[PDB]
Amino acid sequence: AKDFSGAELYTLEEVQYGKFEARMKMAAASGTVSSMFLYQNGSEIADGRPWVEVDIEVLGKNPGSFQSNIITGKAGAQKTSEKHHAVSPAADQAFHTYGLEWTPNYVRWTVDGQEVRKTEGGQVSNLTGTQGLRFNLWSSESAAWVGQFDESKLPLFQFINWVKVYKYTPGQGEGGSDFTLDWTDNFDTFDGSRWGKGDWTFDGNRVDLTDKNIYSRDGMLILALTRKGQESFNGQVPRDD
Amino acid sequence: AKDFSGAELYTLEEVQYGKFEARMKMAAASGTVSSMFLYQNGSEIADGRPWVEVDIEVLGKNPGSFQSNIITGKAGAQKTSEKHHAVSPAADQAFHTYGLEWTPNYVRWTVDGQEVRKTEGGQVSNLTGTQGLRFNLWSSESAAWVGQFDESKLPLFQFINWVKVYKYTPGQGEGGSDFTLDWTDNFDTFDGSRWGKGDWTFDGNRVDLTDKNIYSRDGMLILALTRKGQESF
Ligand SMILES: OC[C@H]1O[C@@H](O[C@H]2[C@H](O)[C@@H](O)[C@H](O[C@@H]3[C@@H](O)[C@H](O)O[C@H](CO)[C@H]3O)O[C@@H]2CO)[C@H](O)[C@@H](O)[C@@H]1O
Ligand SMILES: OC[C@H]1O[C@@H](O[C@H]2[C@H](O)[C@@H](O)[C@H](O[C@@H]3[C@@H](O)[C@H](O)O[C@H](CO)[C@H]3O)O[C@@H]2CO)[C@H](O)[C@@H](O)[C@@H]1O
Ligand SMILES: [Ca+2]
Ligand SMILES: [Ca+2]
Repeated sequence: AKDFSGAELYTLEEVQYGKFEARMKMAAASGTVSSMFLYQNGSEIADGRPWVEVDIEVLGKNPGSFQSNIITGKAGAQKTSEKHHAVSPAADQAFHTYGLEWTPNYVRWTVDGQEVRKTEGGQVSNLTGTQGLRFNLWSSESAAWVGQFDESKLPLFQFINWVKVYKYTPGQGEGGSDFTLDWTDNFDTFDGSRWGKGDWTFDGNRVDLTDKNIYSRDGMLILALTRKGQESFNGQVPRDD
Repeated sequence: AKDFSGAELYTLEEVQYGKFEARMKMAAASGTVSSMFLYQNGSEIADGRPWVEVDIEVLGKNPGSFQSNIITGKAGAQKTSEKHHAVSPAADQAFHTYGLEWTPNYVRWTVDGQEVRKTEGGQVSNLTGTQGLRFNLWSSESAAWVGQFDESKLPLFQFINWVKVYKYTPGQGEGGSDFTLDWTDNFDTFDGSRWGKGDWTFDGNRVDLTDKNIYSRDGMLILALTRKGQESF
């Protein structure tokens, strides 16, 4: 119903705790949102249930950094902790390995193996239940947050070379770390037994998420942001050297 | 049911860190508490969770001063640091801009741009999680803290002209600070998608907080402390 088409990739199943990494190059342009996040499905329901989410979001107007966030509390009464972390090279000019770690005690954010943020206690204590690993591309109506939507830069693409999901195994990981490699997806194709393609929208989103904007090419999964009814990738997949 | 009615204004959302300012004129009478504070809702639950809160409280016994405080620890076993700072002219006699800065390193209180207190580390290292911005008007049953309640001075009103909330953006702040203005509310109207009205009470509070005592008139949010039944003006 809206004038633009975005996309959202998500694990069919959710999990309690773990380490999640994704090798990707973000899409950026004033007004857009390119992300990677853990999400407890149903959090948007306003029946009093809590909200559980952890984010990494590249705000289009500033590809030089990404926003970190944990969302607890509940629909209509959120509790947030937005922070900004520089990235070099910019999110849309190079591939970076973004990591997300979640345990009952902390949530950690890493870029190319380096920690950029670690929250202990507080909101982490309310990240109850399970969360699934998600990635979406869209545009926000809040111009103050992401900037005015620059429609002319479209179509835009977010490339994910691979994803690695780990289990929470405190102190038993390499070097006494807290995680163990569970499954890896090199995206040589789309795995419908593992991932799902979003086809919905939410308040504040200028676009409609569609399965038409998620596909693989040359070993990479691509999320596309295109004008409504202009969904295609005839371009070329960058190389992750 | 208490014999008096108070009021509390609070943001529906909570955040981690930031700057909070409020242009106000406080209520003051012996035994009353007129305030502005950061609060981690749920802190009052004695289930083991920690207590997180930063206060600014005008004790009715002395309107020419206000009490600062950081509450940590937990319900039934709090860690406090009550301190008192002079305010001129008295808080109930003029408008002052009260500021509250909360970062992971310190918490700073300001009156009209002037720093009246700054706490680094210590309790500040224990202000984990998020907090909402709140304001209330009530009366305490602790005589030594606020003084015997002087009913004859009712109704009392606390006026809030405007509120500004800033995000903690270290290094990329405005005006040479680590803060970026997020939102403002001149209170020309009451924004229910932003604020909530208290409708409870607690031990030591001789009043019941009610939506009946919160309203906006001529670009100003008003908090009233009146005897139960007479809530208006
Ligand atoms: O709206 C119906 C649809 O909702 C999906 O869940 C949405 C949810 O509604 C959104 O609020 C949420 O938005 C995230 C923000 O909370 C966060 O600040 O930023 C991230 C990154 O941009 C946002 O995605 O997104 C989820 C997922 O799209 C349900 O999954 C779906 O079943 C339901 O039909
Ligand atoms: O009692 C149920 C009700 O509690 C609200 O939280 C209260 C809490 O119970 C009070 O202890 C607290 O008191 C504050 C003092 O700790 C501080 O020294 O000074 C401030 C300002 O003078 C006091 O308000 O206040 C909070 C907020 O009213 C919960 O928010 C509510 O959900 C619950 O139903
Ligand atoms: Ca690949
Ligand atoms: Ca005003």
